[PDB]
Amino acid sequence: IFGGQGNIEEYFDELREIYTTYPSFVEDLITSIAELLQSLAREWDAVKQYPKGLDILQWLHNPESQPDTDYLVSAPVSFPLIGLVQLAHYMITCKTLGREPGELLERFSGTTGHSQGIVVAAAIATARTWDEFATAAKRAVELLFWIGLRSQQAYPRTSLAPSTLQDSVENGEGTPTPMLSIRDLTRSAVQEHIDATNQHLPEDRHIGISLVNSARNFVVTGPPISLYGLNLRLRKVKAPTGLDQNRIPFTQRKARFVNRFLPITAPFHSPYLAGAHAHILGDVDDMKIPASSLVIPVYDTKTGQDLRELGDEDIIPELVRMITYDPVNWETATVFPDATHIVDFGPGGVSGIGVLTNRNKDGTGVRVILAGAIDGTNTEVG
Amino acid sequence: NAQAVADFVHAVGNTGEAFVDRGKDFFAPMDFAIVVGWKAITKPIFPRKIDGDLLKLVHLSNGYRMVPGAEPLKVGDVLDTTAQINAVINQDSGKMVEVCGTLKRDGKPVMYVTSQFLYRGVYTDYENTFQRKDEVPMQLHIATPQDLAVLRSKEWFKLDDQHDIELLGQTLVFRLQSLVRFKNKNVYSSVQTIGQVLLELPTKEIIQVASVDYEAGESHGNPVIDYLQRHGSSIEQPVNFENPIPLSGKTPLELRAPASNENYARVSGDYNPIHVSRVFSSYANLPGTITHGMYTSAAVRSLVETWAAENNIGRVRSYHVNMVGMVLPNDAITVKLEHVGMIAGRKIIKVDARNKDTDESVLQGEAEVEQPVTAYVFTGQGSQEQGMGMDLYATSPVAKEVWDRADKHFRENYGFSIIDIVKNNPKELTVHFGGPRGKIIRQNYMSMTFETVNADGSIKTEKIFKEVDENSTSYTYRSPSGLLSATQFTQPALTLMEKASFEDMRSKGLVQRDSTFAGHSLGEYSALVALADVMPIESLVSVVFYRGLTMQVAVERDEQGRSNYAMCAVNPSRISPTFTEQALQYVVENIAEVTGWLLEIVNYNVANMQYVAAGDLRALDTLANVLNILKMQKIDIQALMQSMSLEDVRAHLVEIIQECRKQTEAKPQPVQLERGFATIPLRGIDVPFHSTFLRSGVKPFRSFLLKKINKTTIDPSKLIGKYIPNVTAKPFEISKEYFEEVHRLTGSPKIANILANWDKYE
Amino acid sequence: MRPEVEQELAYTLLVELLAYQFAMPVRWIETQDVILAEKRTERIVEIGPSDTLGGMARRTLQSKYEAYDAATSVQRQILCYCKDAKEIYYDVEP
Repeated sequence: IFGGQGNIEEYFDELREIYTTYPSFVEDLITSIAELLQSLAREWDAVKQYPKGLDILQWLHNPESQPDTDYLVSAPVSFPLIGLVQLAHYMITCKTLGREPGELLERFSGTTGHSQGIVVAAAIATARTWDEFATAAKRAVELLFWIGLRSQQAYPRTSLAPSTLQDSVENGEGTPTPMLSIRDLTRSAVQEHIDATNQHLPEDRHIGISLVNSARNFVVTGPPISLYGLNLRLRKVKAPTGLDQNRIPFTQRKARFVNRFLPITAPFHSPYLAGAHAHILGDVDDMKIPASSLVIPVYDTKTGQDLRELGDEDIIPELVRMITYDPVNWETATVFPDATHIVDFGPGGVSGIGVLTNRNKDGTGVRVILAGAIDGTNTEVG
Repeated sequence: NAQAVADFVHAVGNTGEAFVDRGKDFFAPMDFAIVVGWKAITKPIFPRKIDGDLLKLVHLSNGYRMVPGAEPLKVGDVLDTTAQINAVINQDSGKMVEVCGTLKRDGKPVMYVTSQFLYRGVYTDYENTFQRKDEVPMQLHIATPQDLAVLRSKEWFKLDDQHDIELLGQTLVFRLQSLVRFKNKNVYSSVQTIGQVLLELPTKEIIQVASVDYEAGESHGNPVIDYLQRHGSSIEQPVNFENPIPLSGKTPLELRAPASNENYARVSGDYNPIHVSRVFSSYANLPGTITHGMYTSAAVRSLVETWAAENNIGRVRSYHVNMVGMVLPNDAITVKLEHVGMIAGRKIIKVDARNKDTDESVLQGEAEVEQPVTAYVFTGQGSQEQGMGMDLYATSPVAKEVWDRADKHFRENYGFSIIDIVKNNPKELTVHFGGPRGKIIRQNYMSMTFETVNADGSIKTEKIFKEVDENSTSYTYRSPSGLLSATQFTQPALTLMEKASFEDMRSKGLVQRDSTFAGHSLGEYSALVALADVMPIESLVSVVFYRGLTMQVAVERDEQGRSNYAMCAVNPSRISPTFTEQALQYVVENIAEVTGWLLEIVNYNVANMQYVAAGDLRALDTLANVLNILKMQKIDIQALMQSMSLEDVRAHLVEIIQECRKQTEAKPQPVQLERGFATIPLRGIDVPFHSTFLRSGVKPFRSFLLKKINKTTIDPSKLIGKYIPNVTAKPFEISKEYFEEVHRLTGSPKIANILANWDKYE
Repeated sequence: MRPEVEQELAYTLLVELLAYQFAMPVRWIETQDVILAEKRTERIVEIGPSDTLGGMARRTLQSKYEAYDAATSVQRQILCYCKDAKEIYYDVEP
C-alpha cells in the first residue's frame, strides 16, 4: 500500500531520515533521481512553477538552504520529491532483506496507492533487477513531476479575500485550498449539503466528492471560494465542542463532525484538471507502461479491478486519468481479498494511509505495518 | 494578447481570479497600460529641446487613473495610445519630464497614464522648461456690488454676451488651466491662464457666464489664482479623517524584489540596461542592477487591490506612486495601507513601502479605491420622534441650511414652521393671515384643489381648507396626539431629516456613484430628491405637505372623529407554516368580492412575517375572523389543493366568509377591531392608503407634481437603473417594455399615449 | 438615445410613478430582493429616525437568504443612520 498527500508537510523530513540512516542503500538513486529532476526544472514550461529551484541534494547537505514549508508542499515539488521517499523506502526494505526488487515483489499479492502512490505502485511492480528498478524509478518520478506541474498550470492558486481567509482560520478550518476534508459524516448527509451549496452556484465553480476514504470519511473539491461556501453552511449545522448532549434525546442531537482544508495544492479528481490531462500525456509518450509488465496485480483507483486486464495499454495514460479526473473510491480498491498483512511504504509516519485503512479494516483481522518508521505513537500498527 | 496578460501577471506577482479565466470575470491589470502605451509614454523624452543623458535617467513617478464608468482592460481589446508632454522642468536632482498618456478604446478614452522621468544632473536649459497645470476648481461668492465690481474690474475677467444674469447674489465656479515657463527655478519667465467661469442656475443649469484670459512674463506668482484663493474657496476636494484607519494592521505586508529583473524586462518592454546588465548600470553610478521602478509599483499595487478593493479590480479607480527608493534585487519591502480619506464615495488609501532594513521610503502614494456594494433606503411614516435630527442640525452647517430653506418656505407660504413642530410638538397650532404678507398666505390655503368624482361621472373640484375664504383671518390645525403625528406635518418632517442627513454624508463624501436607492411610502419621495435632483427642497416639502393633505381628506368621518376604514398588520407565520403569501392573498381577495366591502394587502414587507391590509372595519373583522378559524382549525392549504379542487376550497371559503361576516354585521356599527393570532391592527390610521380607494385623488396630485417638478431639472442618468419604486419592484428603467409593466399596473393615460407614439422616440 | 427625449420620458414615468403610489400596494419584498439578490449589496444603509427597514432587512436575511449568503460567501452589513452612526462616516479610533 502506497500513501500520498495526506496532511504531510513534513515529507522532506522523511527524506532526511532516509539519507541519514541508510546512506549505503540509497545514496545512489538519491543522487541520480535528483539530477533527473534538476534537468526537468530547467525545461522552459517548468521554470515558472519552480522559482526557488529543485536541488534536492543541496537542501540535504546544507539544511539552512532548505526551501520554506510552503514551497515543498506545492504540487510541482510535492509529487515527485514524495515519490522519491516511497521508492527509497521500498528500496531499503528489499536491500535490508538482502533480496532484489523482483524477489520481495513476488512475495506480495496485490498493490494500490492513494492517488500519488498508484504511480509508484504500478512502476514498482515492473522492476526485478536493481537495474530494472532504477529504470522504472526514473519513469515514475518523471511521470509525477509532469502530473503535478501540469495540474498546477491548469488550476493555479488565486488569492482570496483577507477577510474570508481569516474567517476560515479562526473557525477551526484552515487556509482555503481546493481540497476539503469531512470526517465523521455520512455520504447521504455530506452530499445534501454539497447539493444545497451547488444550488446557488454557477456550473463553472461547483463542488465534487473527490475521494471516499471510508464510510464516514470524505474529501471535496471545487474552487477554494466555493468550498468555503460549504463550510459556512456546515458550521451552522454542527455543534460547539463545548455543548453537552448527554441529556438530550439521541435523534435530537446536533452532529459531531470535523471539517477542514488539506495541504493539497490543486483540484485533483475533478473536472477542473481537464485541460491539463492532454498536456501531461504528451510529455510522457517517450515511455510506455504495458499491462503485461505487471508482476503483481495493481488495483485501479476508482474500481478494485486489476490493471493487468489491459491489452498492453500504457498504464501511463491511465495513471493520469485516475489521478486528475477520477474519484478515488479507496475503500473498494483496498478490499484486498483475504489478507493478513498490509504494508504502508507511503509518506508520513503514523499519518500514512496505513493508519486510515487499518481502521477501514480493524474487524476483519488485517494487520498493518508502516515500513517508513521504526516506532511511533500508535499501538494498533506495527 | 490573452497570453501577454498572463505573462505580466505571473511576472510581477499578482494572482487575482479576475486576471485568470475562471470566475465570472476576466480582466487585465491596469498596470498593463504602461506595457501597452510603453511607446507613447517613452518617446516624448527624446526631442532636441529636452536633451539629456538617457543613460542617467530614472523613472520617477507614475499614476494611472480610470475614466468614470469605464470598465477595466479586457483581453480582446484594441487600444489607441496617445500622449503629450504636460511639463518639463529642471529640478535640482536632475531634469524632469511629465508624460500624460491616454489609452482609448472604441474611440473613447478609458484611462490616463501620467508619468514622470528624471534625466538626473545639472541643467540650465530653462529655455525649454515649462508646465501645464490644471488649476484647482474654485468657488467665488459675489455678495456685494463691491465684490462684483472688483471681479469685473479685473483685466483677465471677460464677461460673456449670454444673459445679463445679475452676478450679484450667486456664486461662480472657476475651472482654470494654465501654462508656465520657467527661467529661474524661482521666477516664471512667462505665465498664461485660461479658464471658464461657470454659474449654476436655480434650475441646475450650467452656463459659461464668462472666461479667464491672463498672461505675463517674469512673474513670481499667479495673480489670478491668488485673487481666487482669498475671495473664494476650493471645491470638490478630499475629506480626510482625524483618525486614519489602518487597513492591513500592524502585521506589515511584506514583498521581495525578485532575483532577476529580466523576468519583468520581457513582459514590460523596458529592456533598459540599467536593470539587467552590470557594466551598463555601473556606468551611470548606481547601487547596481536596480529593481524595476514600475515593478515595485505594480507589486504593492496588487496589495492595494486585494486588501482594500478586496478582489474586485473595478473598484480601484486610481493609483499614484512616487518612487523614491531605489530597490535592489532580493530586498525585503514593507507595505502599510491606511484608509486616510474619502472622495466622491471613494476610499482614499495612503500607501507606504519601505526598505525592511533601513526604513528608507521606497514608495509613497494614494489610491482611490471604490467602497463595497451599497443600497440606501429611506424610512416611512411611524418612526417620527420629537426633535428628530435636531442634534445634527446644530452640528452640521449643511443640514442646518436645508432645514432653513425648508422653514423659510413654510413660514412665508403656509404660515408655520416645521422646525418648531419638530422641536417641541404642539397639540395644536394656528396660522394668521395678517397684513400684506398675510393675505398672500391664505391665498395658498384657498388655492388648494382636491379631486373626487360623482357616481355619474362628473369631476368635483373641492377646497381642502373649506373654511378659508377672503374673510378669514386664521386657520387652525389640531391633533390630541401632537401635530408631529398628523401627516401634513409628519411627512415633510421625516423628508427633511433624511434629506439633511443624507446631504451631510454627501458632504463628507460617502455617497456612492453606483448604488441603489428606494423608499417606503413617504421615503420614496425623499429618496428621489436625496440622490437624484428630482426637485428643489422647497418643492419637495410642498409636494409632500399636499400628499399628506389629500391622504387625510380621502376618507370620511363623523363628529366624534370615528373614521370609516382602518389598517392592520398580518403574520402568516402564526397561522400555519404551510400558509403561503398567496394563501393570505386568496383569503383576502375572496373576502373582498364575497362580502362586497373594501379590503386589500397594502404592504408587502417580509416574505412570511409582515404583511399589512387596509379597508373597511368589517372587512378587517371578517379577515380577522377567518384566520382565527384557520389557525385553530390547524389547516394545510397544500394538502387541501390536491384533495379538493380549486372550487372545493373556494366554495369552502365562501362558507366561512359569510359566517364570519354576519357576525361582524350584527355587532356594533363602528367595529373596534382587535388583536387576533396574526391580526394586530395599526393604531392611528383613518385612511386606507396604498389601496384602490385613493385612486380618486390621483388626478389632482399628478397635476400638482407637474407644477413642482421641471423636465429640465431631471437627469435620466440618475434614476436610469438605480431607483426602485413601490409600484414597480424592479429598477426604474426607461424602456418601452417598462411602460407596459407600468401601464399593466397603473393605466396611465399619458403612458398609453406615450406607448402608442413609441416609434417617435427612436 | 435622444437626450431631449430621454428627459421627457423619465420625466412623465417618474411623474406617473409617484402619482399612482397612493393607490398601489407597496411591494417592499421584491424591492428588498433586488437589493439583496440581484445587486448583491454587502452594505445596506438605512436613513431615518429608527432602524425600521433595518430589522426588516435582517428578517428577510433569516427567512429566505439563510442558504444563499452562506453559499455565495456574501458578506452583509446592515446600517441604520441613528444606531450604526460611526460606521457610515468611517470614524474609528486608533
